[PDB]
Amino acid sequence: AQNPNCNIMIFHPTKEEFNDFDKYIAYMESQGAHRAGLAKIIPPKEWKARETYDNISEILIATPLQQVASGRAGVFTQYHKKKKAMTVGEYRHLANSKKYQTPPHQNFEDLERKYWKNRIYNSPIYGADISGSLFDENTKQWNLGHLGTIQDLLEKECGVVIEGVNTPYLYFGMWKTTFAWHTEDMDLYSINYLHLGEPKTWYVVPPEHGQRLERLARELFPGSSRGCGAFLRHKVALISPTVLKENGIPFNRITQEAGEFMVTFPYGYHAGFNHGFNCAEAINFATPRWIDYGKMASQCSCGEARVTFSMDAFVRILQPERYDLWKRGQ
Amino acid sequence: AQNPNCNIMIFHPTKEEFNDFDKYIAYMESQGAHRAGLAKIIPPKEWKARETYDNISEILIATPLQQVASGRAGVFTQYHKKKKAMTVGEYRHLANSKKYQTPPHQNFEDLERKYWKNRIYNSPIYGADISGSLFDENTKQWNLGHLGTIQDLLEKECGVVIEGVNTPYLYFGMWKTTFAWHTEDMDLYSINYLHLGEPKTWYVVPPEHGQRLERLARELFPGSSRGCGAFLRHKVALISPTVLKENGIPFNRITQEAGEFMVTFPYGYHAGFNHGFNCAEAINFATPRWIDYGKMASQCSCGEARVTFSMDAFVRILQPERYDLWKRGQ
Ligand SMILES: O=C(CCCc1ccccc1)Nc1cnccc1C(=O)O
Ligand SMILES: O=C(CCCc1ccccc1)Nc1cnccc1C(=O)O
Ligand SMILES: [Fe+2]
Ligand SMILES: [Fe+2]
Ligand SMILES: [Zn+2]
Ligand SMILES: [Zn+2]
Repeated sequence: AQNPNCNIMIFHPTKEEFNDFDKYIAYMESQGAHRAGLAKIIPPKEWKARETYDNISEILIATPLQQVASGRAGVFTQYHKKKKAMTVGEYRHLANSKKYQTPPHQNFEDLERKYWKNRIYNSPIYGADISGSLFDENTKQWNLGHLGTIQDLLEKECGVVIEGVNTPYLYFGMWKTTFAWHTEDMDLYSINYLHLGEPKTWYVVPPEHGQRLERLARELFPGSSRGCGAFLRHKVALISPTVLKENGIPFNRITQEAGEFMVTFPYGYHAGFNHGFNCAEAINFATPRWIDYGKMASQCSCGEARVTFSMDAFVRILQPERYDLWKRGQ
Repeated sequence: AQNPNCNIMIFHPTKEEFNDFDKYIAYMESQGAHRAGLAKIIPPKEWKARETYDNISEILIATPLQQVASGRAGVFTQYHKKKKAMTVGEYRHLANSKKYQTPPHQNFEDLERKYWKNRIYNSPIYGADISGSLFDENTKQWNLGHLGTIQDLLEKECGVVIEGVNTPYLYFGMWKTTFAWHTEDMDLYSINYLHLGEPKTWYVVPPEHGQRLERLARELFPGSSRGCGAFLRHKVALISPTVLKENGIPFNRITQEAGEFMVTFPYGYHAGFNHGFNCAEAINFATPRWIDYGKMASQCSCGEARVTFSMDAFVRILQPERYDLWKRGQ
């Protein structure tokens, strides 16, 4: 068994190795990368996502989300309050303002301490889930807008043609903007490229221990748990590394910097925060190894969790028994 | 299963919890601490090993050992060259001299980098394995000179009375002084208290993965491996964290500071280095759970490894089949 401690692995593909996405994901897994639930990939020195980021101020964030916290410092829920549209130029200026800017800090460790101590007392604004891409059309390797689709993977493995098209999303962040504990829709993989700006810190639980996190979550958020058997799908629940330690939940942490890829693996619970103004791009993907996770994925049928048009087909084909109840749920 | 990632756990016993050594070791293990191979224990704020360290300059280091390296930066062997006796006062002055002092550095991470890059190009002097204790006679808790003996544990578990008496050892360190990869004699536990001075960085492999380290060691030190089936017992072999990563060996690292205890668990391979002038005290101990490790411990019978008077009895009772060949070995 490779990577039995489930450590987060960091990869440095050569230009040649960076030419076949599926092959390299399979290679990473042959080294046990998936057992951590998250891997970092540093692209070849000669590679670039696009020429410059000089002309991105005019992107619209149609619905910025103010992330409002309830609970205690290390155990809280966050709800998203919709705000008026703003351009990325306006957003960046807001992120850099005295009210929202990254505070003085010694290092990543000091900033993490400040995040968990102080996060709940501020309400940062997140420009999340914006359909689009910042990869140059001519970028041929690891272009998140040119990956093979989940629908084609499911067709290749199961011999069934289905509707749907999955495309990338942009995320414009500032200090304290947060992603709550979750696995991907249908326990898919995700790939995240940090285009520019300040770092993003990640926490992850190994897939083999995901049910331990779920059990702790039910204990820590009893109301939410009664409401929905898969409430973590709502992406509202935060639990600090201190609280995870106290409860013996195995986990790992790593900081992603601009120019680096992170891949999350099937059923790898993850959460994190942004250090300051930044922009990331992400998309879900699948491999043959995902199919069995897709079949076993928990579903929110309470109506809260956002269902994409594409997920109908995944549930319909992989989870026919669950399909009706899930459908009437939302 | 507690601590399935085999993370090094840090404990903060209260004064009340610090009153029963065996009980607290058992508690730590009930939380899965042993799976890492190493745990840190921070004593209660009210506890002290002794009043001051003002009067320790007159301790004699009868045989200081100059640690001379051969091999490459990340894979080397060290031999111990005997030097003339010196007092701890003289040793401390040598450790603080321009030739031997800790170099300027940003943090522990920068110093670790410097250690592994530069260790082989210098020959620091180690005052190791000095029989004695710096615990005050009146220190009633976690006094390493007042622990129950291995001989009494073996008697309590196996009903056999044996000769021998195990006592503590002092270690006077300076920058770059090194302990090579090893498990304890008879795969016993050890406890190490850092009395004073600069830190000690530890690396450890989880006991469940010890044979992976051994296999890599045989590959990296082929000559030594041919010479002795348990050559790591010689305590001469160093392998850097970079090399361990490259070869997929699961391991963890932690830095011990003055006033802190480290416990190594049965068959937990460990290695490390001192940051600067310091003084540690250590002793081996046993629990009921050790007996089965004692029975399976590998032995050096090539004559190189130092056998204590006490180990005869352990091998004689726990490994009667191996006893003859081991005895003629040394
Ligand atoms: O889920 C999110 C943003 C939150 C989406 C959401 C949740 C609830 C309500 C509205 C929007 N973001 C990520 C997820 N997984 C990995 C990384 C991120 C990220 O923010 O870079
Ligand atoms: O083994 C040693 C010192 C080397 C003993 C030795 C080896 C070979 C030849 C002479 C002396 N030291 C430790 C072992 N295990 C944990 C910690 C230490 C330590 O130096 O604090
Ligand atoms: Fe995600
Ligand atoms: Fe040791
Ligand atoms: Zn729900
Ligand atoms: Zn030997």
